[PDB]
Amino acid sequence: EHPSIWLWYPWRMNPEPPTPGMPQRRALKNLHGAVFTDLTPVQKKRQEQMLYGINIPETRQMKFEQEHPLLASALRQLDGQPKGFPFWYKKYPTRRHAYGNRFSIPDEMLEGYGEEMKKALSKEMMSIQEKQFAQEAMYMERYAEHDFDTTSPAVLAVKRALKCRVLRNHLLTNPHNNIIKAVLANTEKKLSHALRKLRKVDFKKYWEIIRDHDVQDVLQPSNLVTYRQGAYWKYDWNAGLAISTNLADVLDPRGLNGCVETGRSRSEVARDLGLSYTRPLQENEKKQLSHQALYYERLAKFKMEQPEAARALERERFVRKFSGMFAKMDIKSGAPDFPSTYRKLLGTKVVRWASKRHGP
Amino acid sequence: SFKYATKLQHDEMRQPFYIHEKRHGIFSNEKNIRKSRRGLPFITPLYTRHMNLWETDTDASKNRFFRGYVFGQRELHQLLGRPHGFEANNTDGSNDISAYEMTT
Amino acid sequence: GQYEREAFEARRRLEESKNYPGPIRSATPGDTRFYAGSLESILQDNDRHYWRAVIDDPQVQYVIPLRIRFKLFTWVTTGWEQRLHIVQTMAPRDITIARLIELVTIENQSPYLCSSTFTLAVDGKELDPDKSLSDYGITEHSRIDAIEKLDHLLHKDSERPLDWTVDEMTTECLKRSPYKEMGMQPQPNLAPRYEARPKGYFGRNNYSGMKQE
Amino acid sequence: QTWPCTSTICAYLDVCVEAGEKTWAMEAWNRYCTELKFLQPGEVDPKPVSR
Amino acid sequence: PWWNFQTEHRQRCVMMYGGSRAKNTHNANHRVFIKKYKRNAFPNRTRHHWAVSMTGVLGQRPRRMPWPYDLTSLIFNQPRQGSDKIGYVVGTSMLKTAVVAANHMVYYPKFNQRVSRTSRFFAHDEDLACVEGDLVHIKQCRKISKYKHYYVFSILEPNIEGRERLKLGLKAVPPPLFGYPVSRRIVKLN
Amino acid sequence: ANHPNRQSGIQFLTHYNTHQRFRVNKDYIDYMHWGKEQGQARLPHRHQR
Amino acid sequence: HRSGKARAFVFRDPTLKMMRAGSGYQQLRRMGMPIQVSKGWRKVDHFHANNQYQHAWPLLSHDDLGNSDQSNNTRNIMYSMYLPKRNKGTAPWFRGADTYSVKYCEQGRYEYQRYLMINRFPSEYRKHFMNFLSNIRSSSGPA
Amino acid sequence: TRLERNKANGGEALPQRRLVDLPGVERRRDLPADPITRLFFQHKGDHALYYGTYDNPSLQDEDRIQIEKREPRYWTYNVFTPVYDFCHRIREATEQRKRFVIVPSTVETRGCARVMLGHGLVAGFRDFHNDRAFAVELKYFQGDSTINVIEPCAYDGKTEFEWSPKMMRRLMNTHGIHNRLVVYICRTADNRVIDHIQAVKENVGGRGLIMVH
Amino acid sequence: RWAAKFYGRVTFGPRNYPYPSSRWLARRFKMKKHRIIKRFRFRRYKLAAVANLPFAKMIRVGLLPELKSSKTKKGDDVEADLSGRLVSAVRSSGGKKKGNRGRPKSKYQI
Amino acid sequence: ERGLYFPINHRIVDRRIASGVTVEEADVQSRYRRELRTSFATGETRQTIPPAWSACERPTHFLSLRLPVRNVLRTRVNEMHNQILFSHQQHAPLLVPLEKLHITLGVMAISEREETERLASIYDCVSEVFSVIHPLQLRFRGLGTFGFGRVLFIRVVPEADFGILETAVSKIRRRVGGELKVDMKGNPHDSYVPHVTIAKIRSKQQTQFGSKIPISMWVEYQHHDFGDVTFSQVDICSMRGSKDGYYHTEGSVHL
RNA sequence: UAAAUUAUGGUCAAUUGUUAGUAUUCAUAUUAAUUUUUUUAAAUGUUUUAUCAUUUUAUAAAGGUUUAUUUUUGAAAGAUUUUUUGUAUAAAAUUUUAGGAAUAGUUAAUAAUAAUUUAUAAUUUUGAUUAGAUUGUUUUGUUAAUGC
Repeated sequence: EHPSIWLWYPWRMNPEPPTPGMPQRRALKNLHGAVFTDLTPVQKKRQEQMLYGINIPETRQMKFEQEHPLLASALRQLDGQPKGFPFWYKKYPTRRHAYGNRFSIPDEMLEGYGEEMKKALSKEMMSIQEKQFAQEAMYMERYAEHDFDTTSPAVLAVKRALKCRVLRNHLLTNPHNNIIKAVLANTEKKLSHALRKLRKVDFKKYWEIIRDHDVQDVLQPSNLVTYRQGAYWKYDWNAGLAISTNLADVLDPRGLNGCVETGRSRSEVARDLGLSYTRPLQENEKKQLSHQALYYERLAKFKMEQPEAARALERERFVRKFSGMFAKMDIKSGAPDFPSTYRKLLGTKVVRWASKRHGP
Repeated sequence: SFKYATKLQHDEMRQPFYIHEKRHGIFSNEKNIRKSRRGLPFITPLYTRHMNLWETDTDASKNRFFRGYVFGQRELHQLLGRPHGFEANNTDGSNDISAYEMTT
Repeated sequence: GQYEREAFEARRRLEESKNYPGPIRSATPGDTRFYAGSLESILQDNDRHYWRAVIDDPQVQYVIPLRIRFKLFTWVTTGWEQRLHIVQTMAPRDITIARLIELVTIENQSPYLCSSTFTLAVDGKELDPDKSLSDYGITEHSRIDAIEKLDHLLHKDSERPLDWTVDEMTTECLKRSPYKEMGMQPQPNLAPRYEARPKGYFGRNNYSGMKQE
Repeated sequence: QTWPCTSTICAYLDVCVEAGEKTWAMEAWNRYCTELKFLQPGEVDPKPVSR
Repeated sequence: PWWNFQTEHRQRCVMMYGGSRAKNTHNANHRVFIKKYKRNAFPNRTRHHWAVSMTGVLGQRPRRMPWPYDLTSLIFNQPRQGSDKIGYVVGTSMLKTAVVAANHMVYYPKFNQRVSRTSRFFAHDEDLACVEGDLVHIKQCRKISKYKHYYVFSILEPNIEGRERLKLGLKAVPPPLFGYPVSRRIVKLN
Repeated sequence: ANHPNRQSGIQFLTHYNTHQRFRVNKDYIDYMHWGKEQGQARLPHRHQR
Repeated sequence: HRSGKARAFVFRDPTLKMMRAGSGYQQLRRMGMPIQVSKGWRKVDHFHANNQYQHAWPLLSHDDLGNSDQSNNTRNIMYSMYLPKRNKGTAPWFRGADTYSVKYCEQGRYEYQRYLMINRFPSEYRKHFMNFLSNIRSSSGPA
Repeated sequence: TRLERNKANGGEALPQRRLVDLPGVERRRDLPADPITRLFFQHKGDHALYYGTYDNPSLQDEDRIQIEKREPRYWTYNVFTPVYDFCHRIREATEQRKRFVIVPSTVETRGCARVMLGHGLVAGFRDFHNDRAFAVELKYFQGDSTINVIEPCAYDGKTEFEWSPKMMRRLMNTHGIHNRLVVYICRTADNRVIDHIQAVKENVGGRGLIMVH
Repeated sequence: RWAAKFYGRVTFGPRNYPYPSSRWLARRFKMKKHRIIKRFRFRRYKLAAVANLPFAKMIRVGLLPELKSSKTKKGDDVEADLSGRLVSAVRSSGGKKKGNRGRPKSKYQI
Repeated sequence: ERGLYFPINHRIVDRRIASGVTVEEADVQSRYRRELRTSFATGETRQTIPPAWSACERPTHFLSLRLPVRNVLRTRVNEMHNQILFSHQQHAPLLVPLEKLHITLGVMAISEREETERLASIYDCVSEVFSVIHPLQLRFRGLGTFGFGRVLFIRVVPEADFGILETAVSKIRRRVGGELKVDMKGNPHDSYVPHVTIAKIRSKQQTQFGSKIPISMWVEYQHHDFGDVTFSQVDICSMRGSKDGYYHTEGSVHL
């Protein structure tokens, strides 16, 4: 009913609770400090896609076929039968890729053994650590360059994205485990510090990541104090990604540069070659520009059929060009920021301005 | 070092006049002499220097200030994709050349 | 002139040659909008704010900066004066003088000068509003004058401005075009303050091209 | 070490004319205004500015 | 003269042979602070004043100083300092206007060390290309408004992620989660 | 050093990422039992020197 | 003294103390780092004239400027007294023409001068170009 | 330079062909190092594509510990460097009467070591090409270390102390007695690491690295 | 915490004094702190700070005329709505409630 | 009272006025904030300028990328036309039909006395360039002005494939210009701005409709996003649309 | 990962307190001062000109400022027989106070526009606006010396 008030008593250690003591469960903020009372629907679907057990997609099967057709042909003749030689090892290039079952038990090994053994080592009895790690390997499988690289930006970003999801799902279930607060916080700082090289090496994967793990809050800058002077941007610099661009293959590098002899800008060499470097402008930047595009039609439709009003505002402005403050042009007159060029004269004499500074 | 060496009223402890001429074109302090508010506190900043010092002309191989890893060269290398290392094999602060220059 | 004549000669020869490939537009530099100095200065049409030591191609000038020398009644606070008022209009090369004068009408920012319909002239003889600029030979140099519908009357003294230095400003003058705003009786600030030329500025007689005294 | 363009060779050559020393001009000829060839009937007259 | 000893002084007019003529100003004077307020009554709000100030600029201490030898002078030769500046274009929301945030060099002689410093500039960009983040080159000119003496002289990397973020429609950069630092416990619930 | 957990002292001759052996978050030294083989429970073991 | 200033367990090396002082204001000065923003010092006809001592004038013994300079000839008075010094009491510093290194005389002309690549704004190139043009065509008006 | 003008006279008049020799005699040997009683194997030169860097090392010498880097945390800390840690490795070992130290390996760390060894402050050193470490065998005398003191020029890394050639000439001048006693290691502009004595015999000054004596 | 744990440099001995603070100085500063705590507990010191105030500029509730202990002094000027909040809450801290998280309930609270 | 005193918007000093003239002789008052307006504020798309002779002759053959069926450019252009009309009944007779839509990547003055033989060698140069190229995806975003406002067109942006496309079209420009001495408009070395003309003022309407299309009619779309589209065919076409709507297909190349 | 010298090459770095268990720039010293001594200052009426006019002669009173102060030949030097030109306001680096937060004729584009044009505007914790002290960037003092 009013701002909550704690009654601090100085003789004591620290205050009493509020009389509108609003919360009960401490609310769990992000890496940089904003709430979530639960994860997005993407991430709850990614919990049901983690606790039902991920099956190895058929992409590995088909790549094994059109890749090693001889091991597949061997398997093609050997389908179903108790195998005494591993004709799938090249299909599972590492312990971890065999996440479709338990203990890295590749599918084509359990044929002859009991159906009950096949039930024992299937996706149904995987431990919860097993299932989390299974999703982890599957994703680090489809985002990595070569199946041994686990230190690629996309590799690391996706791995820590799943990682921070399981962390948040842990927390939004159990609240007072604050070593795990400092688990999720630092882990997310690194996932951001990896995605902010991903979206600098190839953003396509970056957005597939964005829209499949629904984490934009760990890129979203926190404090304007920083991102006013561009420090949340300096990071992709500091890592060394100021030039990981390939404009020669996205943005035609011809006009993106001024000249040295002329001194003219990017858009003016783009003028003197006829190319259109300009972002998508929002509706505001569109309407301000359409309005700035019609001022001369306004002048032509103004002076021509109401040259009375043309003359009326002639009188208005023609008196004003002589009235007012100044009439000649001195540096004192037209120093292009009077209030701050002249500090000694703002509180006493020139009470037009209430502060000595309004711009950079 | 010593006092008489800090006393800038000798000239030997000063960089001479003719270097503002060698910088801003010979006899270009005169067009500032002939100025209006010249003398009250400020004058036209007279650019007498050693020439081996200009931020303009010199390079990392001339100006002992340019190869300062702490903030200059470190950002240079984080920009130029070089391996920047504290006590690096290349004197400026670079461990070796970058992918771009390596190739091109 | 040794430049207008010769640049016209060569501007003409350039199209007196069909074996000419066109200009390499990436190599035909424009002008820079940002430069050293202080002002947003405009140089010529053929000139660049930077150094471009080339002798670039002499191109045809599509829109001419036409200069029309109006007549603005000024008020030094010692009488009304006749002084030069050029309004340099950027006008194309294909336009009829009718539309040119429509253009100047839209272009001026002092409607002290477009109250009544006026006409053009060059060394006197009027231009018709049915032909165009090259129909007479209007360059940017055509030493043009402008003539109002009441120019043949300004030696006269009926419409001549009734100034408070030598004439009676009635109340009805105090609701008419210049005088409602001219500021007769000095405010604490003298509100619209105008120029001031002495009654003894030029000497005993007025301003002439030839030596009188 | 500068390359006297056609205009500049013409200029200095006038100077040799007036002073009356053939040697003075023979070297400008030997050095610069040798690769100057007349406009052969097929080729463009004022080849455009390029750089 | 300065190099002479008090009692060996004779004549404070001339310097006989050579040396440095200068007025031995009196640095040793016990400048003071006359308390004209009470520790709970100050007509300032943020920074209270309670002891003498050290005054000057290019004289304060720690003796910060101008240093041109930075990223800018490593990359570009300049005619006059500050001409060319490279930064993360941050802030362009003023139509056709960019804010380029690029650093200079602040050298501390006493310590023998540097710190380059930040500055949100104004930078004209006719035709509205740059997005927040394009590493850009910025050059100086004739002024462009009250506050923009610069213009976007190139791009060094366009934020291709951002340009596509606009093309798709979203904000080319999400906005900071929190504001500037305040002093009031703003209780946001639900 | 008379602070506890600063008795480990300045060991530059370890391998750890620090010289201040009390700031090495790595191998907290058991104090009562070690030292039978290395001098004192500070110094690194004779299989890591 | 948990709240006292720190004291070195041992004096620092004075050589290191010197070597850390090749990059402080009092050597930036005599490198040339500052841009003189004001008159600086009082050059001429203020009380403190500098430029008349800036070059070398022989010893003026015209009257008693204090030490009976005009009949007292001052061999030892010059060493102890008027030859400037490195600080109060230090030895007479002699800026003589024999206390400069003999490589200074053996130089050819203008060799100290290094190729100075100076770049100026584009428009500023144009300005100075038109100016030295105007001034090769005509420097002074009629003369 | 004078001991070669009359040692390189052996040029025949003909610019003769250069003789082909065995498959390899011009390859640099490796320095001997016993493989079984050892600190690290003197890694071969052929594996020159197996060597990583000080910051990012390879996987070699699994039998042995690995030195770690020295990179602080905040603003409030001084930023150490291999030159600092090598000086205090050596200081603590000469204070503990060790024999071999396993000392960080950067170009100017072994720079300092090769000149200290030239100046006799060290019984020897060895670069096993171990991307990270290399071993300095210390010399003793009368019970006390020959490296009496050894200091870094900077207890910080963020503060590089370029030495003027005059600074470095006022060390070898102790009150009129020429004194090459205390040896100072400075890394010039040529990416060489030299003592102040050869630095001022060629009048170039370098980054300050260490003082030692 | 808004409280000051040490009212005084209790730890002051010679550096390396292998303890936080000698028992002497600890007793000296526990006497300073007993004076401070009895001053507060006996003038019935009450402070307060509510949301959307500048939380650094504390509220002196014990300096309110509805809860004043002095008679010749004037406590403080406080807006009426905030006063009706605070002093009602001070009355509210006069008892601890069974059916909630309990609290330390002192005489000097009332 | 709400800004600077002597704004730099109006701070101007024109130097095609002699010296002293504005001082003490004469006033030159004009409107300089329209001669100092930028191509970004007008629409001047710096088209490759043909010289005298090649400007005197009409475009005879023209290289064009063909639009596929079921486009996005077509549909957004359709709504642009709906709004052109609902804005003005005046401007329907200026718009280019939807079927005349193409993508212009070069015009060329071809003589009929050596017509088909030159067309064949040109076809060689076109196929020998676009053979190894992949199908091309381009960006349409924001219109511009050809003929000083005479032509309104949806330029293809340089932001997806203008690099490859312009290596290609400057190659074939060099080939058709310096190899087989055909008349492409400009220099053999220039790069013709590929363009999608959406409306135009033709000499047969100059008299009645003007020499500058009314920037009010279209300027709401001067910076509109018209779409990113893929295309597979570069065709040399002879300039006769009335064949079947799309200009006479004098040669095609699939990608 | 080589010693080398045709032998001091390139011009002076050098710290002087009688303390009082011990930790710690901290009373008494010396240097520069100030306290302290009349060998540097000083006067009124500017001056011409054809005349109740006009030509000539432009940064010391304070005024309180820390995102701050910047600008030319057209005057004059200045030379001939006449109409004679394109070089200027912009900046850039550095800015104080124990307990530190909101400030405002506003920012940009149009503009030789809008006392009611367009807008997601601009300053700020990289310490803003208010208020406080304060004259802003080759002049000293001490010190062997970064400093102070």
